[PDB]
Amino acid sequence: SPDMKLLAGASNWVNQSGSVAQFVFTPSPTQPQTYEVSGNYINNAQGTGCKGTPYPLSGAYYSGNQIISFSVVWSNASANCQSATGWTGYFDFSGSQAVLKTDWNLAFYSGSTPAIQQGQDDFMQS
Amino acid sequence: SPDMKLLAGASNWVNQSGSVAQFVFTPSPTQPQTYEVSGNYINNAQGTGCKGTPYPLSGAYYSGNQIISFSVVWSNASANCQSATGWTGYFDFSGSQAVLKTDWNLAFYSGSTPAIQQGQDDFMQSV
Amino acid sequence: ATVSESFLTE
Amino acid sequence: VATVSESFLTE
Repeated sequence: SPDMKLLAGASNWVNQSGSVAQFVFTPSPTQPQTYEVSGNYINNAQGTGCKGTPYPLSGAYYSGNQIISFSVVWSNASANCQSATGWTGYFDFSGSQAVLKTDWNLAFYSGSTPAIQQGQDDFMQS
Repeated sequence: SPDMKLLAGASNWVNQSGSVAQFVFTPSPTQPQTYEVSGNYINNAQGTGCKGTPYPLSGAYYSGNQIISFSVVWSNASANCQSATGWTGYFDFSGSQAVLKTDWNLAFYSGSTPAIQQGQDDFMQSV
Repeated sequence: ATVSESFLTE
Repeated sequence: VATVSESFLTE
């Protein structure tokens, strides 16, 4: 099935701007039907910083109905955007093309002012 | 300094629903000024499932300006609500009591219909 | 574990 | 070493 082979940790999930999430799953030590999520995210969102290099991602995945939540802190060897994003959503394997539908929040500073911006990303399996 | 006490310990934070997050921070082996978030969350929100027992949390924290993003999958030994929540936000240590301000998304199913519900939690430090 | 339809509805 | 940007939205 499609919800299997997601679990292989072999695939790319590409959003509407060409940003890429590469997920890796490991069984949760304590939670039934749950996986720890690792992997990398390559940003391509228009007008944003920290594009084009891998950032580690972390979170958790519920295999019972294929729901996921994962986050990235925008700090690596290439660029630091002093920010973090969290995506939460679900895999839809019903169509011939699998889609991960997410809502996200981006926390960041503008001067000394903190803010949290909202958006939506849909990722298609390549 | 408030930023370093957070890194050194297990701190507890109560939100406006009476729910409690406990955070532990471990330095990332690859990301500078970045920490793996572990800990647990106890849901005490009225009208909800999966209340009154700890769920593990996971995510990441940026020490440079104290921004966090963390998640819970609602499956443990006690109850399974077949869902997950992600919080993202920032710590404010400027007042006499520290506050964590977040926006959250809850992904879940109603019958065969998926949905993602949005909200906001403000957590006050337990000291 | 007691299974709820979701976090909102039992 | 990494380049530093004010935010993910603004250099």
